[PDB]
Amino acid sequence: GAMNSSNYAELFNNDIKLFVDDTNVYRVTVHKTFEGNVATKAINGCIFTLNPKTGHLFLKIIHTSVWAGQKRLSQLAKWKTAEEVSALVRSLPKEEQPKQIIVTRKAMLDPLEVHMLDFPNIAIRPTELRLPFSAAMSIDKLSDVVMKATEPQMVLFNIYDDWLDRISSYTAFSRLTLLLRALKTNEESAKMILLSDPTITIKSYHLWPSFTDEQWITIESQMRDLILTEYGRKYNV
Amino acid sequence: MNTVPFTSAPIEVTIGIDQYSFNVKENQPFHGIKDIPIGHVHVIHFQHADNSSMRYGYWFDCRMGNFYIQYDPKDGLYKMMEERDGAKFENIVHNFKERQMMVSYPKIDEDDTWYNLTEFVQMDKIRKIVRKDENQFSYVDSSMTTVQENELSDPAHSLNYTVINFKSREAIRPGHEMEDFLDKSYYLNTVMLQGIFKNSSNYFGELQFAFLNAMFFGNYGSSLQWHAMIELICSSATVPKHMLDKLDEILYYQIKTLPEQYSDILLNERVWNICLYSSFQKNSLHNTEKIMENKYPELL
Ligand SMILES: NCc1nccn1Cc1ccccc1
Repeated sequence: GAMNSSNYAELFNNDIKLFVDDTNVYRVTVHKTFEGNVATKAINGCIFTLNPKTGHLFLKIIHTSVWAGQKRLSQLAKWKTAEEVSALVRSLPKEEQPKQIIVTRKAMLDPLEVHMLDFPNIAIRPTELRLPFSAAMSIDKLSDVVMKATEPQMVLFNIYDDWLDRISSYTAFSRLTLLLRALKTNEESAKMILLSDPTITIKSYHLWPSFTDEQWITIESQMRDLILTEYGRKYNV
Repeated sequence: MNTVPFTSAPIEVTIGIDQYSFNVKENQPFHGIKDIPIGHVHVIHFQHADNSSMRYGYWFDCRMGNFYIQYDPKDGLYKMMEERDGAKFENIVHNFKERQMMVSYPKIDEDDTWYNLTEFVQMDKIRKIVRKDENQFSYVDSSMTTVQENELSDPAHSLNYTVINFKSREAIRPGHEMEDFLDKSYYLNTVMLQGIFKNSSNYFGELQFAFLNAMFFGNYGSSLQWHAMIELICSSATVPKHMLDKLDEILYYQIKTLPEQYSDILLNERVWNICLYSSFQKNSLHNTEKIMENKYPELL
């Protein structure tokens, strides 16, 4: 069924599953034509496909050429997403294919279901959680590789860096969703917290800074404050 | 004009013949139904006064034999049977007519309702949906399930309607996923019309039969099937012009004939609102849209 607060630990059991987020697949900058009308210009996007247990991100970059001469792009984007996720599954060895795919937006259910008809035993599930994966394009290295793509391209990242050496998947997912929730509510302040201290660096092969355990607690604290704060700056509480 | 005589009426029952019905009292001297128009299938059906549970009945065509009804006190229902002895039957019927113990199929001459509801329904196709080849007539009741319902339990008692499923490999060409899901013309015209039904007449006959079993017996799986066959046409961008015109006539008489007090259960909000107002054929069902609006503007 749908995934929610009640069945949250299922994400970290030993059944392979993937989250699929399509919020950054079709991206535009709406602008004004010389005639004073409004046009969109697309920019490169990405499918955000994440194994929450292992941290394996399959980042499929969506090059703007895929929209050329197409109609109803917001609708096409869902079907393109589903086509790419199905292609990814077919590319994996059987023992690596997921048992479940959890879509973060319900409008992806029928497109993914139809593309995966060849996979009757892969459950396609929605979720009641309001997950912050849209903010993946606030991670500088991910934004950078998407904008620079000149052709369709799959890029493979561990979104947990090396955290699983020291913490559980449950804990790593919680840290990830706190960081992304912070970037989503106030990107500027969030990035200030992460890069404030010039002594902490981001490894060439990582996405986030190399914090000690103690610094992670301080960071995590600072991120919660921001999220409450911005909840007060928006709601005046 | 043909006749379906009754041995007797030992239990109190409401008896229907097509869209007509009358109340027979316990052991009232009822001995059947005469003047039945030749050239159409017909359905005789029953709702016992005591247990309104189980509406049931028999589809038949008087050209294919002489049929009568006789109550069975063991199985507790009015059964249709075939009489193989022609002179026995005509004599039964003649004697029963002589004593005027039969009701007359009460057709208004101006009225084409039954023809219009059964235009494409043939007994040969009914007998394939309802399997029991030892009888020339077909039993249906409120509780019988469809093949597709049993997939999601007694096969001998199933309604073998054609399975329609919009998220199925039969419906969706590999590589045309979005195209075929949003425009079902492939599935309508190639898979179903050309492949399965062979022509639109056979498609319309199943659609009409499914409606009639939904209306007369409250058969839920039949209602599902009727709506699916409507949705598949309305959701195709490319439909033969003659089918679209005929569909409007078909649906018009079904909605016209539906009990006003049954539209809460037998009509699917989503299907009708999509079919009349959002689909490719939203503008090709003028008469059906017109009568749905003057008669069931609530559902919409
Ligand atoms: N090959 C880049 C990489 N970086 C860390 C792990 N990996 C492998 C991997 C496999 C599938 C998805 C994501 C990551």
